[PDB]
Amino acid sequence: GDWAPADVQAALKKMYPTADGVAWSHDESYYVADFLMNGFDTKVWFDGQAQWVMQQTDWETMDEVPPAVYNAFAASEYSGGMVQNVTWVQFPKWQSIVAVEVGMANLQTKYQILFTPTGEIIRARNVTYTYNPLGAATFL
Repeated sequence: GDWAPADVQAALKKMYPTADGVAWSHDESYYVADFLMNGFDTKVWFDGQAQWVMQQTDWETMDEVPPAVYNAFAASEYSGGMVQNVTWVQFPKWQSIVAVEVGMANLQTKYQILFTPTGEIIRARNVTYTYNPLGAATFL
């Protein structure tokens, strides 16, 4: 039926038997489940074959990142900004990523910086005019 097919809903319930209050959306080629896990917003992307391809945990603050990531962020140019989002991005077959979004002193400008868990910067982008910067197009 609507929003998410039965096998996708079943695949989420298998990963997370206690997930509830789920909100489903569509993100290009994927179904996205949004739900709470232990008080953290969690999103899981499923393809048409009900295989999970990304998960994001909304950490909200730098409090949750590895020290190496905190230190690397603090040492970077981007530390002059206000941290507006911190996301732990996981994948079934690739290394995890800490995605940090900052807003700069003069307001409109937003950057997204992708760190490995040991604090190496792998990519940074001006996302000011990007609609869904943590969406599938960024990572998949």
